[PDB]
Parts: sequence; structure tokens; C-alpha cells
Amino acid sequence: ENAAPAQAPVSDRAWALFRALDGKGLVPDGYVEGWKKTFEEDFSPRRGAELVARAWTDPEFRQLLLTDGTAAVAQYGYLGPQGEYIVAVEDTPTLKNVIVCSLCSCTAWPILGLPPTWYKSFEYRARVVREPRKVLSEMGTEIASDIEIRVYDTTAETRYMVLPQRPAGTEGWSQEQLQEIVTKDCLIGVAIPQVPT
Amino acid sequence: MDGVHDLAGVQGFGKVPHTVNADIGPTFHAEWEHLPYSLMFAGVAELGAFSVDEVRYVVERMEPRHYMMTPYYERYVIGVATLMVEKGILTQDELESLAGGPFPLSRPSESEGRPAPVETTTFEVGQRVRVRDEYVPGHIRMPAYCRGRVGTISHRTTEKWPFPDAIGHGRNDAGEEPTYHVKFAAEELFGSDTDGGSVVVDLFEGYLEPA
Ligand SMILES: [Cl-]
Ligand SMILES: [Cl-]
Ligand SMILES: [Cl-]
Ligand SMILES: [Cl-]
Ligand SMILES: [Fe+3]
Ligand SMILES: [Mg+2]
Ligand SMILES: [Mg+2]
Ligand SMILES: [Mg+2]
Repeated sequence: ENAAPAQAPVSDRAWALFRALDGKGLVPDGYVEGWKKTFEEDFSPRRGAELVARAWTDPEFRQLLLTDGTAAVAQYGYLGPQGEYIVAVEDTPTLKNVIVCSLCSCTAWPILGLPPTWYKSFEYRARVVREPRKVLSEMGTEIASDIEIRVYDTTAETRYMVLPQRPAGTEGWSQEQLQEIVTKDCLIGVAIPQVPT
Repeated sequence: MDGVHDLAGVQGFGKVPHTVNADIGPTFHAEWEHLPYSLMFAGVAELGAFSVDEVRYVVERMEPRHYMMTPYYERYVIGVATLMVEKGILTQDELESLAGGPFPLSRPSESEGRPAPVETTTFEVGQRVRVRDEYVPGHIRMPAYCRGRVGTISHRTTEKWPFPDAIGHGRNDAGEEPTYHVKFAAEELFGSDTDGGSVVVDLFEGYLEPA
């Protein structure tokens, strides 16, 4: 009753699926290896960090990123799979934004990187829509109740990034210095950028 | 489809397994883990065998207990393998022979899907809309927490895409529709039993009606 179905080891099943397709000539030479490299090396939250740092230091770019995220991202050449229609959402002194895909795992891959295990967890998918303040608190981010939390559920083709507020103590920093404090979790919206003490 | 995958608002889960900025390790934690997405794209882009929406739906079609105990990347191994069998490309025999053991697949669909709705409305930013009080047994990109609920439009997309409830079944009548960022008050969705502010759902035009 309620027991798991018998299954071969998952690695055996995944490579069986590869071999069955590959052995029919359906997988071009180097195809999955090409994707592995794209997923590991190119799709990266360092890209979203570069976009945030530019917005923080360039009012004109900030405006473009918030009004036409796709065009802003395209200037850097960072459009891609699961990242073709981009909306950036702006945190403010009274608003914290947070992103989820409650139905699966949808994420702006090219500029955030592939989602981490925790974002795809049933815990995050079930809970952050209903109790984002408690979820963020448990994760290490306290949001004071003078702030509205707004959760974006990625249910169609829009792919989101959070533009967090720029923390005090970073005035005059270079774009490279600002990029360093914009982490993957800041782009998803569960973390606020931290300035060293 | 009112499946167990429609998790938003479910109560009883524990802590999210993360603290902010913790080390999440490499992109792939095992040598096979890049295969499901890479083979999904082979099926979508190289073979033209199925849509991304069909991949979402075949994972929704995992038997529910199987869905609940299966790690994320493995669900996509199972889902892509199932589609390859359903589309006549592979057999389950050959998958199990190559795997050296059982390779159970998602369950058959119990819906043929539905077409892009014939009658819809172009909505404007600031307009109040209600999510249509409809039940769809096949694929749909409406989480149940917003069914029948009212919110306000914050964005109408400037592009249009095939209706998931049709393309997620490989139908020829998905058309194209824009989607709308619909902002709901947390209380509209969960009454007093929420600590949030607002929730914005990106809803296809065919899921909406004037409020
Ligand atoms: Cl700011
Ligand atoms: Cl492996
Ligand atoms: Cl209530
Ligand atoms: Cl309508
Ligand atoms: Fe998803
Ligand atoms: Mg300096
Ligand atoms: Mg349900
Ligand atoms: Mg058998």
C-alpha cells in the first residue's frame, strides 16, 4: 500500500534514454555535451548581477531594464532558452519581490542560472506563495512589516529577475564591486544584497 | 489538471532546504543530470516530436505517489522517456532492456486537451479581472489557488504564445494569446491565513474574464 514502484537506478535509466535515442541517430554529435557546457558555464547569475550593477549606476539603463527587460538583457547578449521575455521587478522601501514557479521550476535561466534544488523543492513551491515572510525569515532574510511582499508565480512565458534596492555603504563602488554583492538569491528575491561591515 | 504538482498553498511542509547564499554546489550533482533537459531540447528543437508544454504535462501525469517521491531531474527523465514512447520513437521494452530493469513511465492522459478559447477579451493595465471558474482535466497554466479569484492587471505581454491547454496535448488549435500579470491581494487567495502582501500570476488571456 502506497509503496514505491520498482525502478532501476536513475543513472541507468537516464543513460538508457540517451543511448536509445543516440543509437537511432536522433541526437546530433556533441549535442548533450554542448548543452551541459551551456548550462554550467554560460547560464549564470553573474549575468543578472552585471545587469543589476549597471542599473544601479546608470539611471537610463535602470529605466530601460524596468520598462523593457527583454531589450535591456538583449543589449548584453543574454537572451536565451527560458529567458526570451524578461521582466525585471523593482524592490522599493515598501515592496519586496520574490519569484517562484509553484507548478514546476521556471526560472530566467540565462541570467539567473538553472534553478537550485531548494527553489524546485516542494517546500518552496507550496509555501512561498502563502507565507513568504515566514519562508524568507527561515531562510535568513527578515522583512519588516512596513514592507509589502509580492510573490511572482512564473506560470507562463514571462521570466523574472528582481532588481533589489542598492544598500547604503556602496556609494561610488565600481560595477565590478557592486556585482560581487548581487548573488543568485538576490536575483530570485529571497536575499537582500549584503555590504561587509 | 488538479494534480499533486499544483502545490502552491498546500500546508504541512517543513523548512525550505536552504539558507540564503549557502553553497548550492555544482549545477549538476551527478553525471546524468544534464540529460533530461538536453534530451527535452533534442525532442523539441531537433526532432520536433513535442512541445515544452507537453513535457510539463507528462510530468504532471506521473502517478501521484511516484511524483511525490521522485527527485526533480528524475521526473524529467521519466517525462521525456514517456513522451518518446507515446510519440512512437522509443519502446518501453528497449528502455528497460538498456536500463537493466524497471522504467515505469507517466500515466496516460485522461484528457484530449482543449482549444484556445474562441471568445476572449483584450484587457488593459489597471482593469479588474476574475479567473474563469473552470475545471480543466488536461494541462492548464492556472494554479488552483487563483481559480475564481479577482485581481488587477499590471502588465499585458507584448508577445503572444500558444494556449498551453492545447499545445500541452500536441493539438493543432493552440492559436496564440498574450498573457497578463494579474495581481491578487494575499487575502483574496488565502483569507486571513497568509503572511504575504500580493501574489502576481502570469495568466493566459483565455483564463480570464472581466470582473
Ligand atoms: Cl535602490
Ligand atoms: Cl551517471
Ligand atoms: Cl480566513
Ligand atoms: Cl472574456
Ligand atoms: Fe517551472
Ligand atoms: Mg572606488
Ligand atoms: Mg489541487
Ligand atoms: Mg512490462
